[PDB]
Amino acid sequence: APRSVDWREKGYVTPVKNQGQCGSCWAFSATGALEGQMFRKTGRLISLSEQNLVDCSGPQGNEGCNGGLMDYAFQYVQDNGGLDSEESYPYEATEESCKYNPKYSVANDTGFVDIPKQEKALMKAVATVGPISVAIDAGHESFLFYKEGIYFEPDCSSEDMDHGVLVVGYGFESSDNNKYWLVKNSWGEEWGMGGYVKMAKDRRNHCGIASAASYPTV
Ligand SMILES: *[C@H](N)c1nc(N2CCOCC2)nc(N(Cc2ccc(Cl)cc2)C2CCCCC2)n1
Repeated sequence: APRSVDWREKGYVTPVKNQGQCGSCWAFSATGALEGQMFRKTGRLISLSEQNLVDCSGPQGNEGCNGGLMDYAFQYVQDNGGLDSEESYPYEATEESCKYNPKYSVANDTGFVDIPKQEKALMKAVATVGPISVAIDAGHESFLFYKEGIYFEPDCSSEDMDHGVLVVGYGFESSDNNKYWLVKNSWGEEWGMGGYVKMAKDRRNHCGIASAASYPTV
């Protein structure tokens, strides 16, 4: 359980992406985790198709630009036996008809692991496994206009999450509660710290970050 962790440094994270005006954070989150877990199994980092997820994973109970869960996406790739590359199946930001092509598949998974609902367990996973899909409470002006430092919103909810993101590490600064999660959001590089956000860690599961954490098995 190193005191600090950043999976970017290890070649597990792709660049920050833009979801645009569409309810598909859950897709970006899930390709984030799959990107890293594939990169652990194979050492090739390949960007994956959110459009594929948005378009094709209705049967798993996702709902395109109207929402879905990372767990349904991980299911979809198991159910479907593959997921296409970003290059082969580019992000359109609407919801179209399934064009999944099995010949351009680059990732597959054998299920997913739901993390216990605690920050200690999250931290283990982030340190042992790689980047983790999580859901957070992002329904606040403060998040929307975030810019730097350690995000703390007194109004944030431990259990009512409305946005999926990726945890790519954690660290601490240099008075009292100094610790944070390194979180990769999908709103383009403009937003906050290069598209990233240093969420408050170990302050009572702030924004519910530890509350629906998972990753795929590959
Ligand atoms: C992520 N972009 C997102 N968007 C939305 N909505 C935006 C469009 O208007 C409806 C809601 N909702 C979620 N969301 C809640 C949810 C909706 C539908 C389903 Cl099948 C599952 C969840 C997610 C909750 C789980 C963590 C990610 C956010 N997300």
